[PDB]
Amino acid sequence: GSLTEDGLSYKEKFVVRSYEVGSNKTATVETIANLLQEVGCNHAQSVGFSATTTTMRKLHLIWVTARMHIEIYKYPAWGDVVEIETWCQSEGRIGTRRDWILKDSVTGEVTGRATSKWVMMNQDTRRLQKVSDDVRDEYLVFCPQEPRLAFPEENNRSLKKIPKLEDPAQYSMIGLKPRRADLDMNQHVNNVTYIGWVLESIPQEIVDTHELQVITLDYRRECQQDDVVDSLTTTTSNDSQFLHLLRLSGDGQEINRGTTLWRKK
Amino acid sequence: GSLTEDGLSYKEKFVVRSYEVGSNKTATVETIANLLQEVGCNHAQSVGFTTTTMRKLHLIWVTARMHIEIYKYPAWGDVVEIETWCQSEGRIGTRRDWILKDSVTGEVTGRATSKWVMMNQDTRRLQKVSDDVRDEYLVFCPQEPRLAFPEENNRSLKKIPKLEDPAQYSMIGLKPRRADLDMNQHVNNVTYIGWVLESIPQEIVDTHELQVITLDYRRECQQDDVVDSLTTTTSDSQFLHLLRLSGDGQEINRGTTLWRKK
Ligand SMILES: CCC(=O)N1CCC[C@@H](NS(C)(=O)=O)C1
Ligand SMILES: CCC(=O)N1CCC[C@@H](NS(C)(=O)=O)C1
Repeated sequence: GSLTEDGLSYKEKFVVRSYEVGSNKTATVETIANLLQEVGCNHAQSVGFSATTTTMRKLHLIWVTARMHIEIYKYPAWGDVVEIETWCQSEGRIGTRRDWILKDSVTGEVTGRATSKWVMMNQDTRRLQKVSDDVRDEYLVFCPQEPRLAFPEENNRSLKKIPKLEDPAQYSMIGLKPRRADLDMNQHVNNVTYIGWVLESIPQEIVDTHELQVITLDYRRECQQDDVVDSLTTTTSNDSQFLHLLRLSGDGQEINRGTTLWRKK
Repeated sequence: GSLTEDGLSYKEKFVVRSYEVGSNKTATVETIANLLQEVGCNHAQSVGFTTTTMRKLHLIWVTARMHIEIYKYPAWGDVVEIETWCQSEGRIGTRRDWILKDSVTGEVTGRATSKWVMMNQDTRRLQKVSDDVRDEYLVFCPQEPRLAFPEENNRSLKKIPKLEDPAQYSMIGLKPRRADLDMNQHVNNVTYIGWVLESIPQEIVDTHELQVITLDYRRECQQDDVVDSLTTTTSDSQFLHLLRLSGDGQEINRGTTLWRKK
């Protein structure tokens, strides 16, 4: 991979691997979400980040995900090359936004697209805070000045409010605990694992007869290595829509809430 | 990746990814085990293969044993070149070996070996392969032996005992998710390595590096099954492992790990 000519976005090509595909012999949405994380990490590395600045490291501040939104038109098959282009943009003092465009390396067509909202937070106290001016100036030079949105549409599904699932849930998957493969280099549960846990309560029949088109997922609380998650799903509907809820199997503390959209194969 | 000049082995280079490394910023043993599966898949695809003729008789190649020895784990961003090849183990089964190297220095940073047996996909009955099938794949194997672990009296061929109750350490209630399944909906052989290492104490992981792992495969775990992971120290640090069904206690896996101080 490498930064584009203007140095305001990053491109990388990925060959789809054998262990990365599902029952349809195409890449899973978790493989796609992993590739977005990977291309986003290399974009930060290419412009000197580790994605903390010198002021963020000084004040013990980190970037955390608040929302993830992914919309797939075609899942790359095993062996196919997929080119992902990523870039960042400031959302004022709310935080940053990172967008992605997935393309076919042979045809050049857009086969998917993603967007995510990141927030500023003290790494120790877990207290969210607004982006200060001194931090904002350190990264604004790596972002396009004119808006560049992957989801620009007047009424897009990436900005809608997600409601809280009411008990009893139509479907559920109970007793989900993360393993060392679910943790990252800093021992925190990878954001991709939550997508896998959300989709564990989707019935097998829906998976076997439908393809996942959209997934919007709001991140409320981080799950610890020693925590246990409960995954809840309810149908809210040609197409199939679902409401999702991840919560601690004990107290019932909410960690995630989301929505999925599926279409007939 | 591509087949070597003689077409009797396959080479492929992999760049280590951000989500593939552990706490020490080097690739995990499960990432390594995934890369071996990937390079082995592409070697079969490069010579047209899953296998041939045995498709009508309903026969599949299944793992009986996996043995991996790592000297250095590639860091995040480092390129690692893996060379794989197959060989006939008479009529007991087939064997696949791997050599992991540093793309910059060219030194061997790890090596693996595995024994594959052949069974009916439906009845799951282990059986030796016919001479008609033991000829269709020999043209893709070196005729003279080429072993990754040649040493007389080595770790890859030793008998693994069964762990006695009570186990020193355990991790219970381990269920596979859709990410743990492959294209055919079976739990991929790499997940068992992750489950085996779940009963290793966190202190051992934080203060040691995994040097060797020998794992014998006895029974496949279904999507709706629950696994119990058991571990006992048998001593560097050596361990005895046992995966079994949460209910009846049916053995699915048994193994041994060896760890060195960082
Ligand atoms: C290429 C890296 C970059 O421009 N940035 C911009 C500011 C946020 C960081 N990115 S993030 C955590 O994905 O929002 C670093
Ligand atoms: C390049 C492919 C190849 O040589 N073979 C030989 C027979 C066993 C198969 N390999 S396997 C399943 O990994 O044991 C396919």
